[PDB]
Amino acid sequence: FDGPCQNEIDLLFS
Amino acid sequence: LDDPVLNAIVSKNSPAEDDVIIPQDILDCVVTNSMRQTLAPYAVLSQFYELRDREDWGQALRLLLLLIEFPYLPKHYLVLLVAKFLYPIFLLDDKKLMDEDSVATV
Repeated sequence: FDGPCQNEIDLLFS
Repeated sequence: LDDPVLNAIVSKNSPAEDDVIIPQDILDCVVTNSMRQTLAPYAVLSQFYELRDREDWGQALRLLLLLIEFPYLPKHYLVLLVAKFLYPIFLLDDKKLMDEDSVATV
């Protein structure tokens, strides 16, 4: 789901 | 806050709203700008405001909770959303019926 998806991948990389 | 933000998020990618965007008289981008993804949490705050004006208490509360639960919004915006919005408007909320699930998650 839009917003969660994008930020959730972003933390995992970081 | 102000109106061009406001306008742009609520007019969506449809020609909705007659409210001209920015200090220009252009209707041109009032048929474009559907605040989504990255701007989605921001979009949902402006829309929660539209909902009070179009007298929804139910869908209004719901949008405000959605953002409070979101774990990628800051933690320091807790005491801020509840103090200004949920705390005065205690009555309107109180009227409404809340179950075991909604209470425990909040």
